[PDB]
Amino acid sequence: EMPVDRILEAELAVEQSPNDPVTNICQAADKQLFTLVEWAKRIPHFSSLPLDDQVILLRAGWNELLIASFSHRSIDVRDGILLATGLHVHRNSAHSAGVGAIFDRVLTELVSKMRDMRMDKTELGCLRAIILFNPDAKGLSNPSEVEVLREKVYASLETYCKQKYPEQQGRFAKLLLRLPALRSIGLKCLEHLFFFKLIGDTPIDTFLMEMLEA
Amino acid sequence: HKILHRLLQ
Amino acid sequence: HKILHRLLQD
Amino acid sequence: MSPEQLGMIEKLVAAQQQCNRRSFEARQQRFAHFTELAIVSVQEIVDFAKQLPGFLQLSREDQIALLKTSAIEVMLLETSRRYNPGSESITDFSYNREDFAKAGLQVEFINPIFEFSRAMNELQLNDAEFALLIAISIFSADRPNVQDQLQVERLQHTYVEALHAYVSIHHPHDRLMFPRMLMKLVSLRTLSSVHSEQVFALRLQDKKLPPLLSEIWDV
Ligand SMILES: O=S(=O)(c1ccccc1)N(CC(F)(F)F)c1ccc(C(O)(C(F)(F)F)C(F)(F)F)cc1
Ligand SMILES: COC(C)(C)CCC[C@H](C)C/C=C/C(C)=C/C(=O)O
Repeated sequence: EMPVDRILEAELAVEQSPNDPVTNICQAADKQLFTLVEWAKRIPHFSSLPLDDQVILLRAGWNELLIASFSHRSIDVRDGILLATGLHVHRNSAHSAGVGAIFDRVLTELVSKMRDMRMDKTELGCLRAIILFNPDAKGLSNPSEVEVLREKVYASLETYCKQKYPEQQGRFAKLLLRLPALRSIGLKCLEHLFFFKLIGDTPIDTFLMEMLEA
Repeated sequence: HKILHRLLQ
Repeated sequence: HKILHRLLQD
Repeated sequence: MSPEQLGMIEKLVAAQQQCNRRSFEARQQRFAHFTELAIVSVQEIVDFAKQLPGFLQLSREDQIALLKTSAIEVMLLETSRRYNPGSESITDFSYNREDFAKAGLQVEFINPIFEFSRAMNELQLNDAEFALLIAISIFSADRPNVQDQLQVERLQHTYVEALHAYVSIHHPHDRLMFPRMLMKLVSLRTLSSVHSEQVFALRLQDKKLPPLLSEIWDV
C-alpha cells in the first residue's frame, strides 16, 4: 500500500558572473519546482487522485517541500544551506538580503535538528509524503482520501523507525515534531517570496512565478 | 495556471 | 512583558 | 503505560479540570464581548501552565515566551471542545458564525476557526488527550525569543511519550489517532497565523482594545 522503499526511491531518483542570494535562491526554486512534480509522481498513490486534486496539493505544499529537501541536503554546510544549483547561501547574505530571521530559524529548527538526529533519507521522503498529502488544502474533491493516504505514511514510517532504529523510543514523533515548525517557517518564507515578487527588482522565473500568482 | 498541469499529464 | 508578570509571580 | 505516566496524566486532567472553572449597530460591544472572553482564557492558560511540572522552573521570559504564542492554539483547542455539531456552534449560551461575524471579525478568520472545530470534534478525544495535547502545544521549543530551547523540547517530550503510550493502551484498534492528533499542532500553526492577520485587520480599524490581548498579541 504505502511502502517506504518506494518513497526513498523517489527521494533518490530526484537526487542530484555574480551571486546575489535572492537571485540564486529563486533560480534554485524554479529548477526544483520541475523536479518536484517528478518526485510527486512516484509517491505511491499520488499519480491517482484526480488532476484538480494533484494540482491543489502541489500548489499548497511546494514551498514546505522544497525547504525540507534543502535543509536536509544542507547537513554538512556550516552556518548555511546548499542550493540545488551548487551555489550556497550563508547567514551573512541571508541577513543582508533582509531574510535574516527565518533563515536562522531554518538553520536552527531544520538543518541542525536534521543533523542532531541524522534523519535518514527514507525518513525525509516520508516526511515529505506526509507533507504532500495535505487534507486541509482548500479546494480538494475528497479531503478524506487525501488523509487516508497520509495516514498510510504514518503507519509505514512508524513501523520503519521501529526497524532501523529500535533503540530510539520516540523517533517517529521526533520526526513529526519538525512539521509544525516546518509550517510556521514556510508561511514566513512565502511572505518573503511575495514581497520579492512585488518589488519586482528580483528576477523571477516562469514556474515559480505561476506558483506565486493565486 | 498552465505549466504544472501539462507536467502532471 | 507586564500584566502577564502579574498573572505569573502571584 | 507506566503508573508514573498514568498518575501524571491524572494530575493533568485534574489540573485542567479545575482551572477549567474559575467562572467569568451600536453593538460594537458584541466584539468587546469576544474580548472579555479571550481574557478569561488567557487567565486559564497561564493558570494551567503554572501547574505544569517544569513551567515555573524556566526563566520567566521563557514561560512568558511560551505562554504568549501558545495562547490561541490553546484557546482554539478549547474552542474545539466546547463545540456542538448540530448547532454548527460553540458554547448555556452559544456562538454561531453570524455571531462571530456580528462582532467585527466579519472575515474568514471565522471559517477556519469553525472548520477546525468540526475536525477536532470528530476525533472524539477526551479530557486526557486534550490536556495532554494542550501541554505539548505549550512546550514548543520553536516559539519566538526563548533561552532554554533544549529544556522546552524536553518537557515537551514527556507529554509526547505519555500520549503515545496513553493512546496505544486506549485506542488499541486506531493507533493513528496519535500522529493524527499530534499533527493538529501543525494545523494549529496556520490557524494562529490567520488570527494575527485577523488582529492585523481591525488594528487598522482601530480597535486593539484589551491591555492583556495587546500584550500577548504584541501590539
Ligand atoms: O473568544 S473565543 O470565542 C474563545 C472562547 C472560549 C475560550 C477561548 C476563546 N475565540 C475563538 C478561538 F477559536 F480563537 F478560540 C476567539 C479568540 C480570539 C479572538 C480575538 O483575538 C479577540 F479579539 F476577539 F479576542 C480576535 F477576534 F481579535 F482575533 C476572538 C475569538
Ligand atoms: C530566505 O528564504 C527564501 C524565502 C529566500 C527562500 C524560501 C524557500 C523557498 C522554498 C524558495 C526556494 C529555495 C530553494 C527552492 C532552494 C533549493 O532547493 O534549491
